[PDB]
Amino acid sequence: EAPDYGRGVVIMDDWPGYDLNLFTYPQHYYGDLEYVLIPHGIIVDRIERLAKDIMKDIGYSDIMVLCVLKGGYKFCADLVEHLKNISRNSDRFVSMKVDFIRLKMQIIGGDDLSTLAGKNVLIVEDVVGTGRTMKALLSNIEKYKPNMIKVASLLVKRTRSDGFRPDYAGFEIPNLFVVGYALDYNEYFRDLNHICVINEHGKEKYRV
Amino acid sequence: EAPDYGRGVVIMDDWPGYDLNLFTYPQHYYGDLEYVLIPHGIIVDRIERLAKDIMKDIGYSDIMVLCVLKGGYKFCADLVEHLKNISRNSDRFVSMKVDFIRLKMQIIGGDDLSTLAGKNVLIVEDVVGTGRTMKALLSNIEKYKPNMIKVASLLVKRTRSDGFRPDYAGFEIPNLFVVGYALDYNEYFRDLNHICVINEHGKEKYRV
Amino acid sequence: PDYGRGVVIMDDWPGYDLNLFTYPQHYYGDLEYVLIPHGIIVDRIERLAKDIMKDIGYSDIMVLCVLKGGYKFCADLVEHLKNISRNSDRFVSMKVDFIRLKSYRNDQSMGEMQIIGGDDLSTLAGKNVLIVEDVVGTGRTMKALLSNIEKYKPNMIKVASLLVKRTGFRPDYAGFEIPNLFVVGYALDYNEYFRDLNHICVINEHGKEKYRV
Amino acid sequence: PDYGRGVVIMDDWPGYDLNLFTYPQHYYGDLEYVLIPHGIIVDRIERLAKDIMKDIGYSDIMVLCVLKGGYKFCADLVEHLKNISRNSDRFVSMKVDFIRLKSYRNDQSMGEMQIIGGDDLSTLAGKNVLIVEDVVGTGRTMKALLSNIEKYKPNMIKVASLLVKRTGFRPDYAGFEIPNLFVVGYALDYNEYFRDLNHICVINEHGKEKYRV
Ligand SMILES: Nc1nc2c(ncn2[C@@H]2O[C@H](COP(=O)(O)O)[C@@H](O)[C@H]2O)c(=O)[nH]1
Ligand SMILES: Nc1nc2c(ncn2[C@@H]2O[C@H](COP(=O)(O)O)[C@@H](O)[C@H]2O)c(=O)[nH]1
Ligand SMILES: Nc1nc2c(ncn2[C@@H]2O[C@H](COP(=O)(O)O)[C@@H](O)[C@H]2O)c(=O)[nH]1
Ligand SMILES: Nc1nc2c(ncn2[C@@H]2O[C@H](COP(=O)(O)O)[C@@H](O)[C@H]2O)c(=O)[nH]1
Ligand SMILES: [Ca+2]
Ligand SMILES: [Ca+2]
Ligand SMILES: [Ca+2]
Ligand SMILES: [Ca+2]
Ligand SMILES: [Ca+2]
Ligand SMILES: [Ca+2]
Ligand SMILES: [Ca+2]
Ligand SMILES: [Ca+2]
Repeated sequence: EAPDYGRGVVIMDDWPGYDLNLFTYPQHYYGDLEYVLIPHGIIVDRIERLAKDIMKDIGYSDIMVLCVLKGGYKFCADLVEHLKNISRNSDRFVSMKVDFIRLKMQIIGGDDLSTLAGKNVLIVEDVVGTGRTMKALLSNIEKYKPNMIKVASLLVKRTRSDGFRPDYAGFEIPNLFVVGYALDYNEYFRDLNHICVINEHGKEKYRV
Repeated sequence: EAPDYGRGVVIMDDWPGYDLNLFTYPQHYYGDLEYVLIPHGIIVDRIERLAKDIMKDIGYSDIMVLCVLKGGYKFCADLVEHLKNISRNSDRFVSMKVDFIRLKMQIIGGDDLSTLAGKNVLIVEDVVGTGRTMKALLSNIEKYKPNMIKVASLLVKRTRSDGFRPDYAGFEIPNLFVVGYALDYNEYFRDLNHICVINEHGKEKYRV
Repeated sequence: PDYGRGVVIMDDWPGYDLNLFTYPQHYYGDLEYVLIPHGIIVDRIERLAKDIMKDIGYSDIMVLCVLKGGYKFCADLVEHLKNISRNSDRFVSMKVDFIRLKSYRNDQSMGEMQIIGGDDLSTLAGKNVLIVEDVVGTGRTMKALLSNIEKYKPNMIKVASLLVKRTGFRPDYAGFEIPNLFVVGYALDYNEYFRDLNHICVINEHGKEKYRV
Repeated sequence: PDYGRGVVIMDDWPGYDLNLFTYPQHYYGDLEYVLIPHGIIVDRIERLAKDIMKDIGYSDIMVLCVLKGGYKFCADLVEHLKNISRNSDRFVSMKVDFIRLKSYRNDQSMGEMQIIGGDDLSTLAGKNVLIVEDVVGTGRTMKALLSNIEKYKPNMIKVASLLVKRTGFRPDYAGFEIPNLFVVGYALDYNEYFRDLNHICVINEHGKEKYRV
């Protein structure tokens, strides 16, 4: 069968990744990372395609971007930049507003979400693991009666049968733990450019 | 006298700005903007210098970046990228953590700010007008006893004698109202790339 | 008003202070001020690309880069055209070529121009040609090049120049209209120096002497 | 292990599916798959620049771009070197030149190489030269170029090549070590097409026929 492109870029279980010594990375993490799972540049290239897909699907009306902090911030900043790039340099434009929330399910911060009523909402999230977080978030947002909700997740783990399938998925990754590109381990590694797998040394060094 | 470079790039009262027809911008704002005050690219060039200055001053230890949402998000994303660029491509590196707050003074969202105790905090803000907001914020953050607090503001208006002087200031602008580069008018114009002065048509079109 | 002139930089433009920006450390003390920051050049190129795509989209174009000074403007203009072509419903299919110009006088004092490098320019017959150049001064260089290319019977020739001096030749696409000053940076040189400078700048007397031939 | 080989792309590398990325619409249906996405090329160039700065920082270098295929790798490598030079305490002072190579056989079947364009290469005497090239195949081109430059007595010559094929010549700086396949994109061409393609790709049989000479 032809691929299901809705899965995003498929990173296989036997993917060895890229060797950190061949790329640049924050020097304070020297010795703390095992390998590069997804280089920064491939993330940006993939986001270019997602932005084009999103514009096709929901560019016909205003978009309310809802960033899921903190891990979503880089994917949201870059995705928004790509959408902006289209709205100014092509024939196709979309008015965007942006908001930011943190999840505890309690939603922390953000505007009064009654402002979402009748609007097209694009949730921007870092990674789907079990899918429980996204299912709960959708259930909470749906109560404000937006016109539609789309979920973009940079990463989706391959696991279970009760997963969550985002509308826009960057990469489908093995069921392992990832950091970088704003994703953290105990608040560290958000400043790392590439998505990486930490090594055992890093796991202990940054342990709480 | 030689210039006070702490003022940042000085945009004079008689600055005519740049004509929108010579640049790109979100097409949904066609007819809604008067002129470009500060092109996107000059903002990025200035941030490059600020990042270098910040690394000189406080790169010697970990930096806790505190983004003042929503208007600070683009300046914070770009400033962080420039700091990251230094931490990976030069000889000088700094570990950064990031957090996000909204101001109401109540601080909305963010981590437990007791985690700021004994740390070096870099507040990242969009624009200083009267300076009241930054003075109040500093007074609130100081109560958690960080080791030091630095304030980066992209813009500072030239006004009063009781102003606030940020540690890092991008541009000193005339005392007028600005949007773009995440700065809004009634939630609009955050997706505009350049910092602009809205025209009378835009003021009415987007009025609440 | 006349947008064909591009961004107008006025004679009393004081420019930007180097101390507020980053620049090559090896040129500290050689430059007087920034005439045009790197970032505004990129912003302006974005619009030139959009303008070019409006005029010649859905066609094949041969981009002809005038080395050496044109290389940075050409690389960036081409990237912006590529951007539109993959991210919008308009494209240009691009080929690229590179030429260097050497102007001289013959035995009766007639100006001649040798075109160095490049493909066999007979390959331009019936093609759409976009010349990409750094700066128009007197305009003599672009007038000579145009007549050289025109003899191969291209379908059309358009000229993009990053800078045009106020003193003439009018390019189809002009980034900035600048005072009549010698400028360097963004690949533009003084005696092969300063091409690695990011911002378009004016050099001081120390820089003029230090890098003199 | 041997990091001098660069990023190793294996023979059973399936590449990336074009349908998951953006690319020039005019090439839809001409390409089989993405061998190396644009973004990983940029990431790798970042590290090559850092490596080069470690080896030759605080010195003057002449960057020698091998046109046409080298232009994109050279523009981007140079931008990354410029980045370090203004944002760190190490710099290289750079000049740039451009050459095109034409290989032929003489009347006794000896391989010759004409160097087209460029400065008078006598100006390389005592200089540090960084050659920037797109791809090493058999290595014959780089061996010929090196011996041509060496006769002008430069202080040193280093070679950066974006791609090196497994089949030899070993550049000082190599981006990626690739299977022995014909590749295009990132300025690399097939019969002058595909230079405007963003990603390094392998073309299909339709593309091979359509753009044949
Ligand atoms: N940084 C990081 N966050 C993760 C990872 N896996 C899941 N998360 C985050 O953990 C939370 C739980 O995910 P869930 O299992 O509900 O899909 C979500 O906020 C998700 O984004 C991971 O590997 N790294
Ligand atoms: N978007 C936008 N925000 C502004 C402008 N001037 C001040 N602000 C914001 O208004 C608040 C009040 O500023 P203050 O007068 O206390 O310095 C701060 O959040 C400041 O960033 C402006 O011109 N545009
Ligand atoms: N680097 C540099 N080149 C210039 C400047 N002015 C003119 N040129 C170059 O000098 C040559 C002669 O320009 P023309 O007078 O024929 O327009 C052209 O190649 C033009 O691009 C300048 O200020 N700086
Ligand atoms: N566009 C393209 N050029 C190639 C490829 N392989 C080799 N070349 C170019 O072909 C010429 C001969 O390579 P050589 O065999 O001498 O290493 C060189 O200019 C080299 O850069 C390829 O796969 N694609
Ligand atoms: Ca999350
Ligand atoms: Ca987390
Ligand atoms: Ca503010
Ligand atoms: Ca506001
Ligand atoms: Ca020229
Ligand atoms: Ca010159
Ligand atoms: Ca070659
Ligand atoms: Ca070729």
